[PDB]
Amino acid sequence: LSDGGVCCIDEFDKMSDSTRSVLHEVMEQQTISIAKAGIITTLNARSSILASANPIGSRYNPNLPVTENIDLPPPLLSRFDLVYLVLDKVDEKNDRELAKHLTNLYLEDVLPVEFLTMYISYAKEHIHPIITEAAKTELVRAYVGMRKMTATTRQLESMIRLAEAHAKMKLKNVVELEDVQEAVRLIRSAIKD
Amino acid sequence: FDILCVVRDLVDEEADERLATFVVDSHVRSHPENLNARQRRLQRQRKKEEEISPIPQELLMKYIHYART
Amino acid sequence: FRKISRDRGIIDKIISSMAPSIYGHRDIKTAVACSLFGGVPKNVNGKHSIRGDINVLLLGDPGTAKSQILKYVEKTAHRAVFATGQGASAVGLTAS
Amino acid sequence: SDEINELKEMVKDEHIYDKLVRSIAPAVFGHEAVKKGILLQMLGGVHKSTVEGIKLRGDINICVVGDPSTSKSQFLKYVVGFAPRSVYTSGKASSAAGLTAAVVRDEEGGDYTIEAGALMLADNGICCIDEFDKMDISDQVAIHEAMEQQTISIAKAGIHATLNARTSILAAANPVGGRYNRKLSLRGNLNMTAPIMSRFDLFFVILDDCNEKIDTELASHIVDLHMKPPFSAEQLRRYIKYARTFKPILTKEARSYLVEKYKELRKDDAQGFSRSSYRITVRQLESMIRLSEAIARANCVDEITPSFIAEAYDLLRQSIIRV
Ligand SMILES: Nc1ncnc2c1ncn2[C@@H]1O[C@H](COP(=O)(O)OP(=O)(O)NP(=O)(O)O)[C@@H](O)[C@H]1O
Ligand SMILES: [Mg+2]
Repeated sequence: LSDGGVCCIDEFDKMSDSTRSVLHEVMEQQTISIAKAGIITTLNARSSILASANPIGSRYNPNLPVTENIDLPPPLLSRFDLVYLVLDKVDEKNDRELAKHLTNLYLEDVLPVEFLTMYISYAKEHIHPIITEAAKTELVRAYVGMRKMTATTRQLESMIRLAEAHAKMKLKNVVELEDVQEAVRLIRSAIKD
Repeated sequence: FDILCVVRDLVDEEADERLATFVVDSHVRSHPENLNARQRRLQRQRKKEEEISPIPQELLMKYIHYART
Repeated sequence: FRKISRDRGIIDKIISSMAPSIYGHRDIKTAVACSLFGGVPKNVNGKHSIRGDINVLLLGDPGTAKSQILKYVEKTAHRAVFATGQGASAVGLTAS
Repeated sequence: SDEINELKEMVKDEHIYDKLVRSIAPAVFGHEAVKKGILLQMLGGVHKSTVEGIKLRGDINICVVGDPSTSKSQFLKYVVGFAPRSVYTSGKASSAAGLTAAVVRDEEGGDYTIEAGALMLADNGICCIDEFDKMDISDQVAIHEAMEQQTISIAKAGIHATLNARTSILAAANPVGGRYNRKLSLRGNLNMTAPIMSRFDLFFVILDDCNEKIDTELASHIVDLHMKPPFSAEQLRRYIKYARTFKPILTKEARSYLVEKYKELRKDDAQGFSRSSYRITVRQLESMIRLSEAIARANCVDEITPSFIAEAYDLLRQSIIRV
């Protein structure tokens, strides 16, 4: 039902390997290759999954990498483009500024979502970036870098899709080096594991 | 099941060579391309069956049915 | 049939003829011959009926012609039917 | 007449055999051995009937083993996009019924009927299964008949049948735990067991490991495919359709050579003080025949040279020599 839109899934770390095995062909083929009694179909479902997941148990262990914490296997994490840690660790500076940020909500009488979703929609209708050689060179180089950091072409394909997504900003409609650099850089924040 | 047959795939060189030769010979003897024209190829087919079978299968089926009934 | 049967070698000529393009496996071919001819069913005074049929199990390794032996018998027997594994059900096997 | 000229140029170009393999799976870089096997599967061996009525299988069954990041699923989607009479399903999210055939009530007549599963739709065709190792054993033991006896035999609900399942199976498999380990046998790398592994003709083990020149070339190909082969699909399919009209015969010099090369595989497979077999059953001798027939079709020759036996012998060694 989320064909052509974001599928948000919470509690994702607790999901059984069978259901993940179905999501494999979503992330690989964006369609479901059913075959049951009377029903055979390749059911197209082009959803950008936004999973929300946890370390096993009550807390993340900072002395361990994200794979050892999340307990989902590494190649499942390699399906996703970006993987993030958001952690509750005590810091009076961050906790003061977050508490201020939250408590400011009760004071006041592009922010609004109506313009954001309009802008995203118009970008989807109008902006379809082609790739320039200044992007190609960094794509090939950066993948070969993290491959001998130990990586797969799924990271390279992720970099391509992210660079194209980055190239939809400013109605740019052309991918260049900076798009690849930010796609690669945000992946360097993730692939460290 | 008041007879049991136990069947094992042991590697055994002189058994495997005779088996493999037989299987290859059987494959070519079963290949598609291999007193009129119809009867003539049936006669060749009969001799091909006699290459391995002491009695014809067509005879054996009627012999089975007779012996049973 | 009468003529060929009185050959003192007829049993082994039959058993060799069983599944002829299957090499060796002479104990299987013997058991298949025995099953396919069967025993004699009996009933003592009408009180005690006795099975005449002979049941045979081929237990063994992959790629040893067991399925092909069954497919041979399917062509060779007068009344027969062939069923495989999860293709069967209890009622589909006995009656429904 | 111009299509006839294409076929004439194809048989005239006597090193066509290499061009065919490079025309397989054009979206996928490298993996020449898999591409060769896929060609031989689509060409198939020759179906045969024996004097006792016993059929001997023509179809070639292949399994492609590798890491989930690999090009494996793109091989399946190539064959599904290219080959006539071909079907696609996943090992999980499918059932033994939807695989061989189901038994259901007819909405019109009200009584029971057979309901065709994928291995019937792929009859005289190809069946492509993704995530095959992640299929239930309930369903892996279901396809055993279709892979070898090439039928689906059913006895359910008072309806009895033996439906044809003359399909070449192509299975995408992951090793145990997802990551391959060549320190173990192919026995240990898979959750499969000898009944199903012996039913496959040959295994391609496309593990992925780093190599900077290969990796730069692969990355360049991937990026060039995002737009930063020897034949068109029509030409390739026309050749395959023509090649499928040949019915190659084993030359007598190839027969004894085949017996000995089988005996070499048979010797090298043996396990334990018992000398028990594991991978080389009699099915693998027949696999050498089917592969040599498929090669003779790939070369458009109605006779099998001993070289074709050597190529089949080498293609079967791929799944064994990684001890
Ligand atoms: N002794 C033999 N002679 C001829 N063909 C043989 C022989 N042993 C095996 N084969 C071949 O092996 C192939 C598979 O035979 P099959 O009947 O499936 O054996 P099986 O023991 O039933 N294997 P399985 O289904 O895994 O239990 C057939 O195509 C046969 O031609
Ligand atoms: Mg069997």
